[PDB]
Amino acid sequence: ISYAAYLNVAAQAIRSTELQTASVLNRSQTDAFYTQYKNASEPTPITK
Amino acid sequence: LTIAEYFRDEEGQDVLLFIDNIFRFTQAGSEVSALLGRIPSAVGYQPTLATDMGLLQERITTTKKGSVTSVQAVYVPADDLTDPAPATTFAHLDATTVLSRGISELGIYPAVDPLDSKSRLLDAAVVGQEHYDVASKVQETLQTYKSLQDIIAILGMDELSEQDKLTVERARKIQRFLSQPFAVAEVFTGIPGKLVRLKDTVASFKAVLEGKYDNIPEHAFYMVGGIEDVVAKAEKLAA
Amino acid sequence: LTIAEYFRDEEGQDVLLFIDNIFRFTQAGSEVSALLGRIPSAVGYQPTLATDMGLLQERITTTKKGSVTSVQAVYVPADDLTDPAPATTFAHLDATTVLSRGISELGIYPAVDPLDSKSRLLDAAVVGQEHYDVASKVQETLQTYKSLQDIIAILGMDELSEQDKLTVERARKIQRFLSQPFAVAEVFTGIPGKLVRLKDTVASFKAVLEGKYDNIPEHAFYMVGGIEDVVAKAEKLAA
Amino acid sequence: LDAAVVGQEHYDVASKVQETLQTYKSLQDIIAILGMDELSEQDKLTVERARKIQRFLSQPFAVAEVFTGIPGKLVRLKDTVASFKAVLEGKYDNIPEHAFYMVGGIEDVVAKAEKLAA
Amino acid sequence: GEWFRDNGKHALIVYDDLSKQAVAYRQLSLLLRRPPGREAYPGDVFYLHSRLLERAAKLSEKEGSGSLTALPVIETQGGDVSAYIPTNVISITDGQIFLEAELFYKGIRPAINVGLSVSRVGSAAQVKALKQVAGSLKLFLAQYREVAAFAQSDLDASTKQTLVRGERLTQLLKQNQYSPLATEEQVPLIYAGVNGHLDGIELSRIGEFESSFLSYLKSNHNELLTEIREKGELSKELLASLKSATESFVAT
Amino acid sequence: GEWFRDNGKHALIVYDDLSKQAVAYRQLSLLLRRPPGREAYPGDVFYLHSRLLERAAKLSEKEGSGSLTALPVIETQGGDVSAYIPTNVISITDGQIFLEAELFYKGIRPAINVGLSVSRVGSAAQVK
Amino acid sequence: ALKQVAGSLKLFLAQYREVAAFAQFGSDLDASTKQTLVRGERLTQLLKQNQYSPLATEEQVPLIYAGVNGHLDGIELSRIGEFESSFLSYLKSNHNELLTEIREKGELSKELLASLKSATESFVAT
Amino acid sequence: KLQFALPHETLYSEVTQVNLPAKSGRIGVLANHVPTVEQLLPGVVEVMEGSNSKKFFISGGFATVQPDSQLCVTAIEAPLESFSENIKNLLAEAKKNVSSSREAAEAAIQVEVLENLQSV
Amino acid sequence: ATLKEVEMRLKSIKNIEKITKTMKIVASTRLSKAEKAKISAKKMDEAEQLFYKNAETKNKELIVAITSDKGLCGSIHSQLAKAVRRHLNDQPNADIVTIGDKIKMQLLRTHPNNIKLSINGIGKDAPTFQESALIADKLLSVMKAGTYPKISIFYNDPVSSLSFEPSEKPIFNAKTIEQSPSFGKFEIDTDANVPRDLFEYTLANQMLTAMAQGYAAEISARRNAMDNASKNAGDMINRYSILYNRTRQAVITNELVDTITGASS
Repeated sequence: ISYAAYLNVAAQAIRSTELQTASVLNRSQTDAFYTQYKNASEPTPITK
Repeated sequence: LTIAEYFRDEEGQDVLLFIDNIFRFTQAGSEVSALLGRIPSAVGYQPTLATDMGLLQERITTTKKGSVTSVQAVYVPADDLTDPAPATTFAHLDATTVLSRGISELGIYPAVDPLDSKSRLLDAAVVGQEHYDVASKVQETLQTYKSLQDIIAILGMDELSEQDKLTVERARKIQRFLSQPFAVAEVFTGIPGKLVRLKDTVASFKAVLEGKYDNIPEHAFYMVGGIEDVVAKAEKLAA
Repeated sequence: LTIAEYFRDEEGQDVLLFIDNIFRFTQAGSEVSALLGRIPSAVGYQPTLATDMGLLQERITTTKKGSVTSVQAVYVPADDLTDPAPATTFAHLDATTVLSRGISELGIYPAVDPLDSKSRLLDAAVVGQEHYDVASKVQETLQTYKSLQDIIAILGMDELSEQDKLTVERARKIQRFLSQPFAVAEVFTGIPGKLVRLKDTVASFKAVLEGKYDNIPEHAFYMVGGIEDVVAKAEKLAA
Repeated sequence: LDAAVVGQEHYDVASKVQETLQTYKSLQDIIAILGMDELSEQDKLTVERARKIQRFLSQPFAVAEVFTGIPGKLVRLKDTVASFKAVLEGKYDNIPEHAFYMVGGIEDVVAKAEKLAA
Repeated sequence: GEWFRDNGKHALIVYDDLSKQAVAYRQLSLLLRRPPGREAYPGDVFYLHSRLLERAAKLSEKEGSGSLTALPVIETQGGDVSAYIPTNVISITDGQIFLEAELFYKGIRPAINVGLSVSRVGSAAQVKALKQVAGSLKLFLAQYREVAAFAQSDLDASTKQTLVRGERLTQLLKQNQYSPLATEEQVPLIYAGVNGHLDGIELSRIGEFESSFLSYLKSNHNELLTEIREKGELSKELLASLKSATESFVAT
Repeated sequence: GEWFRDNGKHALIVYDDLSKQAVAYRQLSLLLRRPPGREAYPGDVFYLHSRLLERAAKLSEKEGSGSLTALPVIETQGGDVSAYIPTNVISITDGQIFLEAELFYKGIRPAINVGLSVSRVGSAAQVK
Repeated sequence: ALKQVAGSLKLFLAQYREVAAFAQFGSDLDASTKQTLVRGERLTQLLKQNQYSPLATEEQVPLIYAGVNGHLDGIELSRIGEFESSFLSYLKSNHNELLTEIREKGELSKELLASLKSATESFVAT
Repeated sequence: KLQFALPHETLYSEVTQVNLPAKSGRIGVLANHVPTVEQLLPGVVEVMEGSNSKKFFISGGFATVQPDSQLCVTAIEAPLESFSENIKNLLAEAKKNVSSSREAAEAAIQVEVLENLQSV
Repeated sequence: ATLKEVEMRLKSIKNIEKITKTMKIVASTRLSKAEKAKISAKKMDEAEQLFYKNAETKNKELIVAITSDKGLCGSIHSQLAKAVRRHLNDQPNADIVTIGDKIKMQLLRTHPNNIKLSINGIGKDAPTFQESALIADKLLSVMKAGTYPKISIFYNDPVSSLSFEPSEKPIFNAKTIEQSPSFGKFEIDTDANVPRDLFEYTLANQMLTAMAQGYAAEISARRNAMDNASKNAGDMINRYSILYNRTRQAVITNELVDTITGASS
C-alpha cells in the first residue's frame, strides 16, 4: 500500500448518513479500470 | 369465400379461411377501373376502393349460424403502411400482425413489429390481469429502448442513466426472445421448429422482466422456444 | 370591401377594412374554380389565384379623396411560407403585425413581437430621418438583449461589458414601455386607456435611448402612454 | 474505363481516386455537422487527400480565360495518370490544398506550392 | 341530435369518423363525374363538413338555450395533419384532442398530446373548481416539455424539481378505459399533484395512490367531495380543508 | 425598346418581373386546357421567355449598331435557384446578379452574392 | 458444398455491418467486437470480383472456407486479391484431388473438410 | 501567511498561529518558524487569528513551513464535530472482523484511524 | 429526392440538433462544477509545488498522458497526442501510461510498443483523489514507477473557455528530492523516508491537478464543439425544410396532374 493509498483509506473512512452528500459519495466511488499492455495486445482488464 | 360460407352456415361449424393475398383483390380492381370509365381516385386507385372492400370483408365474418376464423395476408406497397389499400384493410380486422423490414434485417423471425401489432383481445377481462401486465411492461421496455436509440448513436451506450441502461439491456434480450424457429421455416434456419405454449410465454417474459435472467448473454434468447431453452442454450455457449 | 369603399368615395375618410381570414378567401376561390371544371394549378390552387387576389387587393388603396387601409388576418398552410396562397398574398402586404404567445406570457399587452413585425414604410424617406433612427436602435438594442438571454440563464448578470450591462438595463425598460393600455379594454381592465400620438412615441423613445431615464425604476414603464406618464407614475411608486 | 483499354495502371489509379472521393462523400454529413475532429485518423487522412484530388481535377480552360484570369492548360493522359498515382502514394500530403487548384499536371503543383511559400 | 337542442335539451354527437364519410362522398362525386381536385376530392368537400359541423351550437335564451356538441373523429396517416381532409376539419372545429402511438406504448393512456391539443373555448367550458387547480397544470407540463429532453446526471436544483413534478403529473393523467372520474374525484387528485404532495411518493405507486386516496376521501372526508360536487367552486376554506386532508393521507 | 435598337440608338429594358408574367401565362394555358407540366406550367413556358430575351441584342455595323439591353427580374422562393422558372431564365440570359436575402437583412445592400453572380459577356464591355 | 462453407455467411455479414456501424462512434472495441469486425472486412474483400471472370464452385468453396473459418483474419487487406489466385494456383497443382472431389461429389464429407483444413493452414505460411 | 488547501475545496490560500499533527506529535507553528517539511497524520488541525480558532478534522497529508515564513498545509479531507459516534462504530467492528478475512492489509489500517477519531 | 426520403433525413437531423444542444447545456452546467475543480486544484498547485521551487528540485523515462474516454470535444485528444509525439522523438525509448481511451487510441496508431498500461472509464464524473491515488498505486506497483529517473505528466491546460493549451510537467522521485540543491534549507527529520512519501503523495496529487485541469479544458471544448454542431445542425435543418416544402408541393401537383389527365378522356 502506497502513501497516497494509505491516505485514501483514511480519507474515505473520514467518509465511511447526512454530511454525506452527492459529490462526497462520488469521491468514494471510481469507475476506473486498468489494462496492462505489451508487444499492442494486453493482460486482461481489471478494476482499480 | 363462397365455399367457406357454406361450411359456416350449412355444416354450421368452425371453418378456417386462409387468404394470400387479399391486397391482390383491391389491386386487380384497380387494373380494370380506368377501362371501366372511372376517374381514378387518390394514388390512382378506384373511386370504389372502400365499399368494394366492405362488400367483400363483411362476408368474412362469424354469425349466429357458424364460425369463420379467417387469416389474411395483406401486402403493403413500397413498405408504406398508409397506402389506401392496407390503410383501408385495418379497420376490418380483429387482430393485426404487422411484419416489419427493420425487424427482419436484424435477423429476427418472425419479423413481427411488437409495438404496431394489435389485438381486440389484449384485455385484462380476457387474458387475465397478469397476462395483460406482462405484455404491457414488455411493450414499455421495448418502446423505451426505441426512443433511446438516437442517444445510442451520437453519445454511445455509456451515456445512459442508471435504470435506463438496465431497461435497454432487458429490451435487447426481450427483443431476441420474441424470435422463434417456425417448422415451415426450417430450410431458412437449419434449426428445428419450436411451438411454445401461451402459459409458458407469459411465465417466461414475466420472469425476464423481473430480471431473474440478466446474467444470461443475449445470444441465448435468440431463435429458441420457452424459458428452459434459454437456460439450456446458455450452458451450450458456456461449454 | 365595397362598404368601406363608399366611405372613401363619398365621405373621403381614412377607412379600415378587416379581413379575417384572407386565407379562407383564397381557399374559397380554389373551391369555386374546381367546381366550375377549371384544371387546377400548382398545389391544387385555382389557375386564376393571382388575378383573383389582385381583383380584391388593388381596390384597397389611397386615392385623392381618402384611403381604405385593410388589416387582414393571414394563415400560413403547413407553415410553408412559400405555399402559393401566402406567397401570393405577401406580394400585396405593405407590413405585418405579429401577436405572439411568447410576448403575452411576459405580460406585455398588446402582444406584438417587436422584431417579427416589419414594415416597408420604416424608411427615412417615408418617416423622417429622426423617426427611423430611434426605431432602428430600438430594434438593434432588443436584438443584443435577445442574444444575451442565454448567458444570463447560466452564467450570471455580472458577466457583461460596461456598455452591455447598461443596454440590457435599457432594453428591459424599452420592452415594458412598448406595452400600452387600450381604451376599449377598459370594461375588462379598469385602467383608463391611452392613445399615444406618433410625435410623442418618437420623442419618448428618443429620450430613453440617450439614457435620460436610467434613474427611473422599471415598473414605471409598464402600461403607460407618453413619456409624461412615465414622469408621473414613477413619483407615485415612491412618494 | 476498362483495364484492357486503358491498361491496368490507369484503371487502378482511377479506381483508388474514385474510392477516396467516395469516402469523403460518405462522410460529407459527419464533416458538415461535427467537423473534421470527430473522424478516425484514417478517415482524416483519406478526406485530406480527397480534398486535394478534387482540386487537382479542376483545369483552366483556354476558352474560359476571361473567368479564371489564368491561361488555359491542356494536360496529357499519361501525365494525368502519373500525377494522380503519385498523390495516392502519399508523396504530396505535406503540401497545401490551394496548390492543387486550377493547374495542369504535377509539375505545376510543385511550382504553385513553391511560389505560394514566399 | 338537433331534436334535443331545439327543445331546450342537450345532445352530444360523435361522428366516427369523418375520414370515412369524406371517402364516401368522394366515391359518388367521382362516379357522377364531377371535377376532381386535391386527392380527387370534389370542390365542395369542405362545405360538406362545414355545413355539418356548424350545426352544433349553443342556442340563446330566446331560443330555448338548447345545445348540440360535436366530437368528430379524424384518422390521420402517419401524423400528417396537412392532408386535405384533416386540414378542412381542423380549421372548421374549435380544437383538437390529439392522440399518439408513441405516448400509447410508453404507457400514457389516454395518449393525448398536450402540446398539440387545445380547446379554443377553454376555461369558459371548465368547472371552476378544476380550473383553479388546472390553471397551473397547463404550465408545470409546458415547462416539463421544454425541459423533458434533460432526463438523461448533472442537473441543477430548479430543473430537477420540474422533472419530478412532470413525471408524477403525467402518471396522474394515466387512466383506465371505461373508468371516467367525477369532477369531485378529479380536483383532489390534481390538487395533490399540482401543489407537490406527490413528489415524495415514488413513481410506480402513483397508481395505487389515486386509488386509495379517493376511497380514504369517501370514508373520512365525504363532506368536501360533496361541496366540490355541488358548489363547483373552491372557497378559501375548502382549499385549506383539501390541503389538510391530502397531507394527512400522504403521511400514511 | 426595339425602335431605338433598330434606328441606331441604345435602349435599356427592365422586365419587373418575368416570374409574374409566367404566372399570368400558365393561367391562360390552364384555362385553355393545355396539359400542365412541371409546377403546372405549360410545356412552352420556356419558349415564352426565350423568344422575348432573344430580342435583346447588339447590332452589327451594317444595321446601325443599335442595342437592346434586357434586365429581367425573377423572384425566387426561399432562395431556391433550382426551381423550374428560375433555371429557365438563367438558361436564357447572359448571366445573373443574384441578391441574397441573408445579406439584405444584415444590412449589406446591394445584397449581391458574389459566387452566385456572373456576367457572361460584360468584361469585354466594362470600362477599362 | 457451397452451402456447407457458407454456414451463416449472409447473417454473419449483417452482424458485421451492425458492428461497423458502432465503429463510426470513434469507439475502441473488445475481444468479441474487434474479432468480428476484422473477419467481415476480409469476407467483404473476398467477395469482390472482376468482370467476365466467373469462378467454378470447386474454386469458390475453398476461398469461402478460408474466409469463414478464420484463415484470412491475419492477412493484410490489400493482399486478399493476391491470396485468391495464389491459393487457387496452389490447390490446382498440389491438391488437385481435392477439387476433383468437389466438382464431382458436390458435397463435403468430414474427410474432405479435414483435408481442406490442413491444405489451407499449409498455404498460410506460403 | 497560510496556504491551506484540499483538492476539492481550498480553505485559506494572514494568520498568527497554526497547530498540526505532524511527523511525530502535535506542533504549533508561530509567526517566524524554521523551514520544515512534515507528513501530516490523519488528525485535528487548528487555525488562530488572535484567539479565534476553527478546528478541522483531516485525512492526513503534508505541511511545509517556507523560508519566507509561509505555511503550506495540504490534505485530502478537512469543521470537526459540526461535520463528521454510531456513524463510526458500524465501520469500526467491520474492520476487526475483516482482519481475519491480501485484503487484511487495508482493513487493519482503518482501525488505527477509527480509534483515533474516536478520541475526539 | 422523394418526400418519404426527405421526411426521414430532415427528422433525423432535427434530433441530432436537439441532441447536441442538450449536450451543450449539460456542458455549461458541468462548467460551474469545473472551476470548483480547476481553481481548487490550481491553489493546491501553488502550495504543493512551492516546496520544490524553494528546495530547487531538478533532475528510460515514464510518460503519463491524460485526456479521457469521450469524443465530441474538438481537438482535445488530437493535439495532446501531438505534444506527446513531438516530445517522443527526443527519447523514443519512453514507457507510456495512458489515462483515457481516446488518447490511448491516438498513441496506439503511432507508438504501440511504448504503451504499457491504460487507465479506463475516466471522462464521466470529475476526477477524484481516489482515482488519482489508485492509478498512482498501480504505477508504483505494475510500472515500478519509483525507478525511472524521469516521469512526465501531459495534460491540457485551460487558459480560458475558448481555447486550451497542451502542457507538460515533471514528477521527481525520492532520489531527486533528497539530492536537490536547497533540500538542506529545510529542517527535515532525517528519519522515516520523507522524500519517499513526498514523492508518492506528489505522484497522486499532481496527477489529480493535471486531470482536474484537463477535465475543465475538455468540458469547455465539448461545449464549444456542441455549440457549433447545434449551429450547423440547425442551419442544415433550414435547408432541408425548404427542400421538404418544395417536395411536398411537388407531390400534390403531380397527383393532381394524374387525376386531371385521367378525367380528361
